[PDB]
Amino acid sequence: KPNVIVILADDLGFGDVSAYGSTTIHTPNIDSLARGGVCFTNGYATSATSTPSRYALMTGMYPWKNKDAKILPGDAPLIINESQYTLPKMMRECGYVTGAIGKWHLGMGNGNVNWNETVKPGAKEIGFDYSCLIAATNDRVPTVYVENGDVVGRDPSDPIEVSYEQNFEGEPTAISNPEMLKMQWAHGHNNSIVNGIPRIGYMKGGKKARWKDEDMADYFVDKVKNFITEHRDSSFFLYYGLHEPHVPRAPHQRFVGKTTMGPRGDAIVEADWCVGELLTYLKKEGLLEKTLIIFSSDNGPVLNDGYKDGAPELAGKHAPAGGLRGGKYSLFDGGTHIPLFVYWKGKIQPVKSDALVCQMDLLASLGSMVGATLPDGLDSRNYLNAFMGTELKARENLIIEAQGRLGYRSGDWIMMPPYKGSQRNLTGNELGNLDEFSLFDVKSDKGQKSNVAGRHPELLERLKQEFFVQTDGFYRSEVEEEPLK
Ligand SMILES: O=S(=O)(O)OC[C@H]1O[C@@H](O)[C@H](O)[C@@H](O)[C@H]1O
Ligand SMILES: [Ca+2]
Repeated sequence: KPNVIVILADDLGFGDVSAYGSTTIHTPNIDSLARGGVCFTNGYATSATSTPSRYALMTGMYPWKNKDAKILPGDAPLIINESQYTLPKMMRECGYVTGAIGKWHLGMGNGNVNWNETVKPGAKEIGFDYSCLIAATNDRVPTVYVENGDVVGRDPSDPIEVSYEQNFEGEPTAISNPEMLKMQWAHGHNNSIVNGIPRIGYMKGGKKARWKDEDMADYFVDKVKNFITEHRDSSFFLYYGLHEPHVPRAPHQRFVGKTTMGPRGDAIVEADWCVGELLTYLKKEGLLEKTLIIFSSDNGPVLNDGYKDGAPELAGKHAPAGGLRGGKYSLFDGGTHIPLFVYWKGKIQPVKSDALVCQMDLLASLGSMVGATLPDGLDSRNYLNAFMGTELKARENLIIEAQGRLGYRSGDWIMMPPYKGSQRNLTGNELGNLDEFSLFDVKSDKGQKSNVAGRHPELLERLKQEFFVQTDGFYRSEVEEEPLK
């Protein structure tokens, strides 16, 4: 029973840490988990977007088995059943105090959230004893903190209303009042304005509750330190959802100019500082040697994701997906293949593993560690030994997902079905919409340059058979292209 901390960054690409040898960014605090722990070269989220990757981590279920597991608005209902087995529920029944701090994006309420009372079901009802959260994303209304289902700084004399349907009569928008903007929108992100930054969706009221983006990193770090100190004498499971480098990239003043890459780079150094502050505080509390730390990212990277923040102009030679094709929103490997480090000081011996592992496996793997009785019916597989770096093999195969489109990794091979859709979305990311069943040897062709399906017809038919069996009932040959907000 060590403490367990799952740290998720938000769109942090395979090439957005220096752990794998990048010359174009420096993430020393994050790299210390990688070098001093298990550094996974073949670590995966299930999905190339937030809500589905986070759903798979929390439930141990493939998210494409839930029709609601896609990018959620801030007023979306909770997509996990109140009765369903979850990572925090398991840890709690095995003697842990549970906390979720930072990004949520799994939904809250039952479709008519009153932001002025306790919002249920939420984190509390899926097994987090403590929560202090962003409902959806830092670019989505409501721009407030939700602590155990209550909006921080709410006020009956300035009540909060949210709509993703239309503006509140009388309320300024990015379009009505462009003079109020300190950051320009590039596409979407042109509804309500908060702290000079235009957002997705419309918000009225709660002047007191409205967050300040530049102090968000510090506010969650302080909630994390409060949680650790409150529970230092107990076994705790903390889910720490960093907002960086998700748009808007408005990091604290002290991080501005730390990089050559504008707000995007500066937000990554902000996240690295949060990780450094966590490690420092664990050392201070004397907990480092009894705390298992898992660091990862919900999905692959993106430069321009809706704001004129200089990300494409100032990227220079920086390859955020570190040589992988695509990125956020892509069915190519850069969508799901993310940094993944597992660290336990004095227990795990430093290792670089090529084991095919997925965030979805943490529920069954941690379950094995703490002696859980798992229900039947989870996708989550027990690979505890691979996660501890004791064994260098885990999965033979993994399904990957990009906004409802599915593909297949099996050993050194990726099979992508063909899908009708755009080559790129407005971000410039390649979506992985190909015209034929394609096959990539990712041992030799890391960057998925070449569809070699033609010279491997036997292997292709087999990978198609296995993919159809695992996805039947969920796989859709035609998937609606969801517009960026
Ligand atoms: O990391 S995620 O939460 O999946 O990102 C969600 C994205 O949704 C898109 O509609 C917006 O254009 C992006 O700016 C971003 O907010
Ligand atoms: Ca994300």
